Amino acid sequence: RNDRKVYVGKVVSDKMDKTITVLVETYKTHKLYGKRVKYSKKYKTHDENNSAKLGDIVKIQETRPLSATKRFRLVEIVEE
Amino acid sequence: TMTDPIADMLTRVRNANMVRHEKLELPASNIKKEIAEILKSEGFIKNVEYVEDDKQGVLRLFLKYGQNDERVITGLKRISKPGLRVYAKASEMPKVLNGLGIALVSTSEGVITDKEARKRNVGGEIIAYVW
Amino acid sequence: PTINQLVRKPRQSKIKKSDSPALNKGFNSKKKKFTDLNSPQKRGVCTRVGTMTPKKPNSALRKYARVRLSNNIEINAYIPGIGHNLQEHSVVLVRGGRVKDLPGVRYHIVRGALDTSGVDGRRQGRSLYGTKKPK
Amino acid sequence: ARFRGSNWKKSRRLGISLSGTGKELEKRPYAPGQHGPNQRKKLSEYGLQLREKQKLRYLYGMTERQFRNTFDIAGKKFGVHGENFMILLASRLDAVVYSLGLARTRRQARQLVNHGHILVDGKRVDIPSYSVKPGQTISVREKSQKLNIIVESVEINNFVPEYLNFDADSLTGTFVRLPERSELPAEINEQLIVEYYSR
Amino acid sequence: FEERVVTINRVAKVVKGGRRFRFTALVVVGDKNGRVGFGTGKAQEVPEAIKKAVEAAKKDLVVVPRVEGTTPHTITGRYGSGSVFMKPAAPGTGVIAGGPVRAVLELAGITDILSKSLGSNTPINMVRATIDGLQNLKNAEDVAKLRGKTVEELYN
RNA sequence: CUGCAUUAGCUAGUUGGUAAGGUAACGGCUUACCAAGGCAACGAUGCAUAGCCGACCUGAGAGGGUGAUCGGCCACACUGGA
RNA sequence: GUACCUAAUCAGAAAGCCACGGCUAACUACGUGCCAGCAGCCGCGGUAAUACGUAGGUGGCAAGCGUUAUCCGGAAUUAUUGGGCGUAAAGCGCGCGUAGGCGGUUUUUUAAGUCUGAUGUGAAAGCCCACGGCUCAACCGUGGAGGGUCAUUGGAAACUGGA
RNA sequence: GUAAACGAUGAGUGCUAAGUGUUAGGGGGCCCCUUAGUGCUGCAGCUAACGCAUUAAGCACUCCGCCUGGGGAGUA
RNA sequence: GUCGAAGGUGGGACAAAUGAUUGGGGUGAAGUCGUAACAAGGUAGCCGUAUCGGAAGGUGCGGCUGGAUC
Ligand SMILES: [Mg+2]
Ligand SMILES: [Mg+2]
Ligand SMILES: [Mg+2]
Ligand SMILES: [Mg+2]
Ligand SMILES: [Mg+2]
Ligand SMILES: [Mg+2]
Repeated sequence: RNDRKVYVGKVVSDKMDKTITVLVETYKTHKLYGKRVKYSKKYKTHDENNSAKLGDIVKIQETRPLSATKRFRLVEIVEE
Repeated sequence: TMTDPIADMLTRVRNANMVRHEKLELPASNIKKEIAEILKSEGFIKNVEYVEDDKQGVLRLFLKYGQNDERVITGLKRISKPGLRVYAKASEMPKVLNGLGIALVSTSEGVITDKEARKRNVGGEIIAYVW
Repeated sequence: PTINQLVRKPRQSKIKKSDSPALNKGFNSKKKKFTDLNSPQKRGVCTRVGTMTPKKPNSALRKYARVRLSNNIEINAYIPGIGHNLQEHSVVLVRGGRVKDLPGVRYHIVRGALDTSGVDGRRQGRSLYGTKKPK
Repeated sequence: ARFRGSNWKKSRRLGISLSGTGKELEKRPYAPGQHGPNQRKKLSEYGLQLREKQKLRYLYGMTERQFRNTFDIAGKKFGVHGENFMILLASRLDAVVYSLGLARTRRQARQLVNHGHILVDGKRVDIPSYSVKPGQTISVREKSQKLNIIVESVEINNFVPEYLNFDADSLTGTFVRLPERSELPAEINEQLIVEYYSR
Repeated sequence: FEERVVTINRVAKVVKGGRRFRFTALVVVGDKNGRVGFGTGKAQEVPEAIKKAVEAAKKDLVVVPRVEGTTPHTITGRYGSGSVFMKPAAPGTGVIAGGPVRAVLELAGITDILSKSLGSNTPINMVRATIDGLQNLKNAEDVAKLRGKTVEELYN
């Protein structure tokens, strides 16, 4: 029933075995001056088969803790 | 280089109004044409013509002066800018000069005035103030 | 500045200094250190008592005391009113408020508190000088 | 009352007969004090605002704190701030009793209500600050129905405002509706008081 | 026409021996029905300075559009470094203004308004800024005529 | 959701994997082996300060300041470990 | 045996604090004489001081009134709202350039920003509005209203962003 | 690696009366028009004033650098 | 037997207080020496740099007008 958060982002490093780090980009607004400013957050997600490669735009979903800092799992590779 | 054609058009109008010129030729664009048509409909300018020439096209505005040569356009102010963009909700639409002026707005229902935005209950990017 | 400049380096307000620094500091004897506590008055002991000549254009012999406060800070405190019964080792209460004429005197001694006696013969604005109602 | 000073000196200061008779201003319409006579100085705007505020306050025999609180609540009421403040001042039990005429003086009415000779809707009210509202009735205590002071005051057929309906036979008044500015004294410029409390 | 003396100032011109002192009077004149003006007068004595200032003010008057005792819309009058922001209020608000601005507004007859002097507080430039704002005020009927429409069309 | 760059490098169980143990529970939580990863000018690391919040004071507002009483959450019980 | 109610006696027990040169409401006399002293700032005091001390009078408050300390305001004096940089403080001595910021005209498309609904939630108490109860008020209770940069979900496509 | 390194005036872009000199060009009949500089005078507008004014200090938009009373001190 | 608080030893880091003596800074008077700047300030001044001199300053080189009578 209840679904879990899903994010789409580019892969910025895959040197780890079966792990890819996904860079999700957002635009937070300055609380006083109101301007839109870029915000990048790197997500450590599980890559079981090493299918994802550095550069491709992938989709990840939140899971239970899988490692010290891995909390997400790769769902599909939207683009490459 | 050029960074805000809407601001350039408003400043052309302001300078021509100051010098009490009659007409005004500026490079054309769809947003500029809609702004000019709104100005004509509201009564701040006398007329608008479009010249579909080569390149970009041209907008030819004809300004309106009241009796005693009084200027109908008191002032134009760019509100949303490339360096900082301003949007407003329907319930937060501003009243220019307590209602005596118009705020040109860009909405999902076309670029309209603040009166129309409030009536249709929509918001959008507040392009400019004209009073 | 541009909005981008303000986002990159936001505006910074001027910092305000207190006019009575010695009242804003306590002393913890066990840890032998100072602490930041705001007090309206502090007790002290008159290390010295005497008179000072005001800066020009004024001329007078203004009565003052060098006082070591409970927080171990040594300050100069003006003695208000006509006549005082203070000498070295007198225990006095000190409040804020500088005397413009006296350069280094930034505090006042409360009258009618601890050792300091009320002004004798004062009848108008007595509370400011610690004098009981004569009746 | 709480203020027990020379009401004549206060009237002379403020240039108004707080009692309404005019006795204070008849002979010496100038200010009290050594410099009272031969006074010719001109008041600043702040002085004028202060004088207007003090006129209203001493007219209604209130203290500064309660006066300010009443001004605040009047400002919180819908309408014109000054007019609302004046009508609320009128709606006080002291003012209502004085207007009904159960006493000749505002201070006398205050002392009567303070000592409890009055009843609102048939119940005792000792607090002159009590705020009456339309549809209420002001009566007199049975043990005090035949007091010399009250009967003497009722004898003098004083004018009864339109917002009050009084029957002297029963010593019973009714607060019909809220007053209006015309009914309220015109010697007060409420705008000056509003500006005073603005600054 | 009611008249109020805003400020009286003792100015001095230096001469070979001593100084020459003169009195300058700044005065505001208004009928309290939408007409207000200001003037300055110089004389050796304040009564004559005031009289000259009153004459100048009566010579120079401006018409202040109003709406039930308040201005048609908010305006910021500017002159030199003077700057006065003025905003319509509701009945019973009072005139929330300080210094010469209050004199100008009261003599123009405005009884309910909010204002703030944002610039120089020198009385003459304060008055000039206030007068500039009042001159630049606009009224619904006149703006409708200028734009070739009706009041109802103007408000939609 | 805080100040400092007159703090620019930090990290080696550290980052990931395989296996095992362990716990109510996932997980470097721990331990062996394989690789060299991981964080950081979008401010890491370091230093200084601080219980957090509902709220409270102030201001026309935007904001600025505060975190008594009362309620929620966290932490602690002479200091440290079990 | 507290509140409260009933009956009797007496104006009799129950007023002080600061200020009065401008700001800032309130001025005269005497004493002192750049001394004694005052002072928030400008300053006041050297012999006729509304500024010192006392007196009378006056002003503001009142069971409080003043002083001190601290915060916000006034301060547009860090300026988003809402300031500036020729001479008042402020354009790097000047290039080449990375990141970032921003970006010319038209069409199609997307719906991240933007706009508009629904649903959940944003405890209670508190601020605000209304009502009700203590003789009134503070206070107490009830019902509203508001508070998100919140989350899911359906719609719009001018503008910014992607194709 | 600093100068009163100055126009004590950051860069880019567009718009807003005119008169007149000069440098390098271009087009049309000694004259007219025009592009890019370099000077002087001068409206509107701006400025506290002085002044600026199509080579803005005017009207606007983008980015950068810089200021927040004097001294201590461009010092420790 | 593993882990393990406290403790011990060692070389570093950081912070605060204090220290013979010493450097310039401010303040205070009616002190001493000169007179550098403001007028053509009596050698126009000022900016950077070098050097010299009790001191202000002088001189050299370049720069500015925020100087220049006739
Ligand atoms: Mg702590
Ligand atoms: Mg400068
Ligand atoms: Mg330069
Ligand atoms: Mg010389
Ligand atoms: Mg010389
Ligand atoms: Mg030499």
